[PDB]
Amino acid sequence: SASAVYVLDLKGKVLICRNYRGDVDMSEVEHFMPILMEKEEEGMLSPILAHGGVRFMWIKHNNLYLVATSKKNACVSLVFSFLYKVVQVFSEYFKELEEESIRDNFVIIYELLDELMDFGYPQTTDSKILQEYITQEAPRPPATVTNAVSWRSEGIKYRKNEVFLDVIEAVNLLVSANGNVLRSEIVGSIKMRVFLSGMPELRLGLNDKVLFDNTGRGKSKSVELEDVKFHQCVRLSRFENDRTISFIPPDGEFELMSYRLNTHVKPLIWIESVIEKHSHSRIEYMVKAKSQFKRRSTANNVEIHIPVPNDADSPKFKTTVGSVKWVPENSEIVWSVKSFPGGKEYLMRAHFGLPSVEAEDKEGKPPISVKFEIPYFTTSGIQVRYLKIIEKSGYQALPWVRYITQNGDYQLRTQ
Amino acid sequence: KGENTSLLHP
Amino acid sequence: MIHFILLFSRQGKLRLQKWYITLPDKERKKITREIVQIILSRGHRTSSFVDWKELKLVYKRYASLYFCCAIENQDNELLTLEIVHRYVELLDKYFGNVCELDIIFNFEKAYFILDEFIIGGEIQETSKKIAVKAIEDSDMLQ
Amino acid sequence: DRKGGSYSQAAGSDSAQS
Amino acid sequence: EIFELKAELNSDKKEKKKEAVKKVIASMTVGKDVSALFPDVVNCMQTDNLELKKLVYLYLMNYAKSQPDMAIMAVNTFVKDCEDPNPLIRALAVRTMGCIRVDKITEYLCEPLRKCLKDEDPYVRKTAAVCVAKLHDINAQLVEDQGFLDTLKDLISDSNPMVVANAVAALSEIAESHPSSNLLDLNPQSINKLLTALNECTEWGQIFILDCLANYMPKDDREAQSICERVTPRLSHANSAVVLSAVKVLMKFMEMLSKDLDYYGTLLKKLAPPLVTLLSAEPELQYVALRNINLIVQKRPEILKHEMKVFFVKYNDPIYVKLEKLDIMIRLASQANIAQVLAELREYATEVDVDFVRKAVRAIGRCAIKVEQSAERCVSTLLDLIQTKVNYVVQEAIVVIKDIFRKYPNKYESVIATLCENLDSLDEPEARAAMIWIVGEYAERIDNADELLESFLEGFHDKSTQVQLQLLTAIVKLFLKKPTETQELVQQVLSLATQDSDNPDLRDRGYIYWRLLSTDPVAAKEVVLAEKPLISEETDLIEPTLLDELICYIGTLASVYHKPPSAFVE
Amino acid sequence: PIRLRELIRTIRTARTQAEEREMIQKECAAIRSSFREEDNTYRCRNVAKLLYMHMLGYPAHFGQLECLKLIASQKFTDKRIGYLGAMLLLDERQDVHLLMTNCIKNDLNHSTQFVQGLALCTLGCMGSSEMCRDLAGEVEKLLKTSNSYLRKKAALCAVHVIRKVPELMEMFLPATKNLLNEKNHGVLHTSVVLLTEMCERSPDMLAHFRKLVPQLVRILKNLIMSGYSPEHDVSGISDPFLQVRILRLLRILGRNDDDSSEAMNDILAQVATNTETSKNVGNAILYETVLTIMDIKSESGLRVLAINILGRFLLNNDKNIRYVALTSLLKTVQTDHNAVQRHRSTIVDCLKDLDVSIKRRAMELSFALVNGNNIRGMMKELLYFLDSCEPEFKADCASGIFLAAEKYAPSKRWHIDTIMRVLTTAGSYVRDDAVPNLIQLITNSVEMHAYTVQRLYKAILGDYSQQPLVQVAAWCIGEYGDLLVSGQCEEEEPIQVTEDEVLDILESVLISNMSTSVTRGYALTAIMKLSTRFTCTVNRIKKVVSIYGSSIDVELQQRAVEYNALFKKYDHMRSALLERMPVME
Repeated sequence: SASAVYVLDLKGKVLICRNYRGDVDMSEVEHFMPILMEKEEEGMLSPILAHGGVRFMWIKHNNLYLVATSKKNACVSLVFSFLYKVVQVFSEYFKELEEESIRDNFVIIYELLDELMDFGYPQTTDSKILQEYITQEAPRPPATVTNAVSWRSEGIKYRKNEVFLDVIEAVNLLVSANGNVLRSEIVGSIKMRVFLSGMPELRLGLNDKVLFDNTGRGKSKSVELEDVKFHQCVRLSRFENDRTISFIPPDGEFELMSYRLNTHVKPLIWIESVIEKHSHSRIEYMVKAKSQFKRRSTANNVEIHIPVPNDADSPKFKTTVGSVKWVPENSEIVWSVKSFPGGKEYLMRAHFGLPSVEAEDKEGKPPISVKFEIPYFTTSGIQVRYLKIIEKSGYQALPWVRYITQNGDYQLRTQ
Repeated sequence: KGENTSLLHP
Repeated sequence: MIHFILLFSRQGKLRLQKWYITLPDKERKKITREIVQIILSRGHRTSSFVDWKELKLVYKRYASLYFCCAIENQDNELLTLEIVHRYVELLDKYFGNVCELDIIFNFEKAYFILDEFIIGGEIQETSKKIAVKAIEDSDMLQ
Repeated sequence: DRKGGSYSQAAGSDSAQS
Repeated sequence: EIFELKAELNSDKKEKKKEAVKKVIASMTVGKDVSALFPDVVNCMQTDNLELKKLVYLYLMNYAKSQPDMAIMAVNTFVKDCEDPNPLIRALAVRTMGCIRVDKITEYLCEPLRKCLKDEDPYVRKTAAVCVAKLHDINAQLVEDQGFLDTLKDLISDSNPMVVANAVAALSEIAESHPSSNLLDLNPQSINKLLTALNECTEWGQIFILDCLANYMPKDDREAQSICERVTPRLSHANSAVVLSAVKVLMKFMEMLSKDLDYYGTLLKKLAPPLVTLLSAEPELQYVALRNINLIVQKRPEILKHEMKVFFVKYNDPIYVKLEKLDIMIRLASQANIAQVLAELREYATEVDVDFVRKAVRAIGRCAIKVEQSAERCVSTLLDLIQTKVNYVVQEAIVVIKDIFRKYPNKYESVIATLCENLDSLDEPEARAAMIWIVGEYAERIDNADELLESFLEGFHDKSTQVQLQLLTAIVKLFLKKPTETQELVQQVLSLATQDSDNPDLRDRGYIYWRLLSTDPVAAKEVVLAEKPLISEETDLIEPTLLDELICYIGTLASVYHKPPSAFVE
Repeated sequence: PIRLRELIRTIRTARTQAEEREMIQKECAAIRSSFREEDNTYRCRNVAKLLYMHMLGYPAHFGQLECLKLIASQKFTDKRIGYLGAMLLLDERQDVHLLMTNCIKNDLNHSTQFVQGLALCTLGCMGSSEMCRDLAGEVEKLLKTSNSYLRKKAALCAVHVIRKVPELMEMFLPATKNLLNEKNHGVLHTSVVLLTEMCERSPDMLAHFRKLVPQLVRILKNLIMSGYSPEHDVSGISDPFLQVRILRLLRILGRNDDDSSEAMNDILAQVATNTETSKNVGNAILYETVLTIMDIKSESGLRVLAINILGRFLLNNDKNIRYVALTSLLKTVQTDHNAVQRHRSTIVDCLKDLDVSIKRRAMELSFALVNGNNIRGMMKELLYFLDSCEPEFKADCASGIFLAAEKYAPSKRWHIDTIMRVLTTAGSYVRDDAVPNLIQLITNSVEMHAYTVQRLYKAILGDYSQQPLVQVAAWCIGEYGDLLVSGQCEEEEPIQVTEDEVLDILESVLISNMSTSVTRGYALTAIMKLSTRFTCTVNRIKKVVSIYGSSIDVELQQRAVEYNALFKKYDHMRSALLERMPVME
């Protein structure tokens, strides 16, 4: 129940404002900046502000804060969802999200803001559907918005029918300083770029553990996805009935399903790091990286970030494989490895100086995070079984998909 | 700008 | 004696700082932030005098960048303003059409001029030409 | 070629489950 | 400038009129008061190009309350535009008519609203439904006179699922401000019809469709079972708000469900994965998810009982999320994951955030107090933190030890010796008073209690009222227990707190202590040094009446703040 | 070695705070790498970059040894950079300036007049309690030299050493003797400042420094006569700083003697009328002269002239002039108090001014001008100002009103009524420290208790969120329950107090969430004392005390346990220790 959706800037100036109900004065935005400054300086800053009887709930963008004022007991989750949809629409329409496009795309920005939400209740949020009625370079609105299918425009024709899938894995490991992993969860991400003719009804089929158990084949390798979040095109009733994933793919790239299940296996990359930091004399980084993944998979662009001292200077890196560089901007040693074959072992021996004068305040111990990304390797073992592409006209589709394994929240707690 | 102006303008 | 002198811009950025009282770095930063907030949250008819922490905080900015001082409650108030005006005039004469741009880049020259003019919070040279000549002679030494 | 694993063709349905 | 703009806008060339409109729009966005030129832009309003009509409508909406008198020259234009064949033009006109906050303009807009209420175009129907709600909010009496309630009710039972969702949202908004008289509630048939269009509604329409069921109260288990079965598929929605709305609807419907049947168990099992998925959302929604979990944790704590690993605060987590993580861990803390909670708290005590460190110390103390099986582990962790030589950590450990001693002091004599010499020079009032109270109540395992209190008696007359009272109580307790080594100390304390002490409460306490000492020192042992009863811990659970009301208000402002909806709105 | 201008441009090119911090860290990494190699060629650029980063808000702890190394260097630019670093990032609490004493001593005897001057300026700016002890001998040597450019630096260093070490002033007495004849204005100003500092430090040198009063008067007269000069003449005022210093010395000298005041009386009279106050310098000189006249035993004519000057300046529309006039009036409150009453209307009008400093000065003048006859009249004005005062001035106004009532209260009943009104209207502005003072004042007065008790009961039932007012009401109830309700042992006629409303109010305050643990203790003490003070409601507070003995607060729990033990085991001895506390000033 947002009262006025406005876009701020880094200097407190409102780049664009669009009131939806008018129950909140437009002058309340001026007090948002002092309130945010006071909250930040006292540690009480939150995404949802409160200027007396009006709450300023907004998120932080790349360069401006999309603060949406409200007065009644409006849904905070609804406001956040509307802000996220607006950000996604802006990203789809404008390749950059900064002040350069706010002051240059006002003619289309105002129209998009007016069409997106009326009276604080959003009605249209599909970028592809919205691009057929509001353009910066007007006909009647498309029937897709009025029709039930609001995520697949009818009449789309292509020379070929090729759909590219992307099974992107997110290996997140929360390893404590004691050497044990606390939070080790893998979140799947099935992002497909559907490019077909017409409005095909894709029938996604995978080797799900529940599906295998229901069919009676609960004995082979099946992915045990604890949480499965289907897209808007995916029919919730069909999935709830008999695990049938049937939905109409959209035109372009979109996220169909987002699996998320816990992982009880050993980490793909094991980092054994030591800190022989002398008392204001020197420091040693005996960091060893052990690859527990399969030898047939190579972790391309492996970047194990080792947090070095903030005031360390004149550092020396004695590694074996991969270039090691220290970035003073990040205050850490980036153990960058181009190709990391499975089962390999890279040993590094850091050595950096330290000023004689001790630091005035503590700096903390940021966790060490690795940036391993091994393509063609599915840690969860989930494999796509079938993709039922059915069209009324009748055509031979050529679906495609690739499996990519990377590191998500794979941080290692320091000592 | 407002910074290139003289402090006293003498 | 002047407890501290802080030359802050209208946006809140400080282009000069010279405190004659040994204070902690965090405490000094907090005091500077409070002074900037008080000066930035004051009108143009506030008399250019603020009694903050029992200190006659005199603010008199002749341009976008403002000026601040911390004089104890034992001397006249117009003396601080006269000293600030004299220092501004001396800096303008030494530099030549002094603006905000020259202050940031020439902060070392401004600090040297302040040191040669006021030491320990008290005045060191009452005249405006003797100090300029001394500064020029020191600069010409190499 | 493509970084992150070469794209592989997908089936149409579970042919072994009828 | 202004004259040139007016001349350009009052010309017969469309190329100059469009440029003038764009300049006026940019000036308003740049922060220029262009309301003085509202009458000039009124003439250049009825234009064939749709690009300039939208700008004119936006300027009129933004310049309607400022110049209500000059807005009377737009009713005819709105009426003419409300019948255009293009659905977009009609929708824009309907939106602009409801967006104008003019008392003399909404009266004449009832006819266009009634005409567009039964529009065949779904976009026109949605625009009319939005305009009806806007007019009702602006003027409830005008909306009631126009009889838009009957038209709005029939919208839900018609085609166009997006339009149906919009009409339902408008009806809910109208009833929200209504006094509950003539409610728009429907029987089970209406609920079934809404559920049938729930699977066909858009992402935004799902919230509108699920919010209607938040007000209806099921009366039978079969109806509740069907509602739970139909809302179960909503837990697999990509939209974060849709999942939260479905969870809130399921929680509301569970109040009428029977725990004997298997439906309650299935609902509980199918809700934990949804909470786990919501916990991995954006940082902005992380606080909302944490607040929802806390609100539902106090009602159904058996759903997220085994969800403890996901509650660990991440290194890059925000302060608002890191603080909520500690509260979630404390609420879900138990003997099963006591070691994990202690390990997480120990790691959280090595950070640099003073507020974060204090929150971690408070969470550790709450976990130690709630679970007596980990009291020894909590005491060891507090001792290690105190030995860590951290001022804030030392104060937090002292406070935790003082709180634990009052609750579990039967076997707390093994930590008094360690706390006897633990850097007592700290001047924190919350730590010095706690240490003084611990010394006074635990003046048995420390052989130098009188010597330690000597340092705190140097400035007892100017330390603090609470600190002075605690010091006086400790001195009185020491005199009652050991009056041989504190015979002169008690007299000195009485002299300092009764003669040189001007505090009213402190002076009264000192006088009472002196009277008790001079009347019967033996009776002071049974009066002052008596066995106090069990201390009632402050329960963090909300009241059942507020929890039931907070259950229906899920995902709103009343849920994040954990306050009633009428205690925060104005 | 990046230049200072390049670093400044790079810093200015950063827009976001994160980007600026990243650039600062990138520059600091290169600076630290250069410093760790013992670089001596581009050390000045690195020092300048480190100083710029520190001024912008970045740590500069690692750049401490480099400044010390550059201080003991030979290059002029390197020495200047080291001195600037020591002055900026070096302080008494740094702990790294101990090694700088040797460098200062080595540079103190340097033949160059710039290195020695820079070292002296650095020592004066960052003087420590131990550096001056080992540098006092060298400071006195430079003070006896004939260098005009170094005489001012030596005087400033001596003044700084005396301020840091008050016991070192004995070594400066034989060095500053016969130094008032310096032709240079700067040397004379430094000597005057040093003499004023010595006089203000200890009074032993006042007699020795009072013999030079005729010399100071002659110097001031010569400066006034020489109204034209190329140097030191600003806005038509010749040596405004020198004139201010002379006026301050004259005010600080002879403040308790007749000969000193009479000697400078002619100079003060001449300067009080022969000075042009059109510019700010003239106004400052006039204010200094008025302050000196008010602070010294001058003639009646001088006081009249000062009063007229203050009255004329009070009507000036300038905010600075009004503030100066208010400060002068406040300073001359005790002295010439009868003549200060003529500006009562101006003081009242200054309270309504739109200047925070002007309003504060007017409020202070009104508070200091309250006498034993205008207290009743000024009470209404003070109450009106407190009612319509700023949020940060309501507490100060209430404190001033309370102090005025406690000092020169016309009567106990009037003072009690004013205190009650202030407590009821102050709300969350009355300081908690004034609660003990109010309690002591109430206890001292033993003639008006029934009316005060009734007023407290009336003002406590309506609201209870005021911590100071709530505590005052609880203390009043605990001290005068026997007078608040009279003959309330059993059921009687309907009166304001029924012997049950007080107990309910105390229980609500104890259980109310608007308690800071201080008012709850006062309420518990009042309830405990009401067991003997009140006998109608007996055996009822004992249950509450027993229930309140399990409170979360340790002190509150102990108090509740003690009260329950006293009620359950010392019922006959409960009244043996409930006597009224003694009343003292």
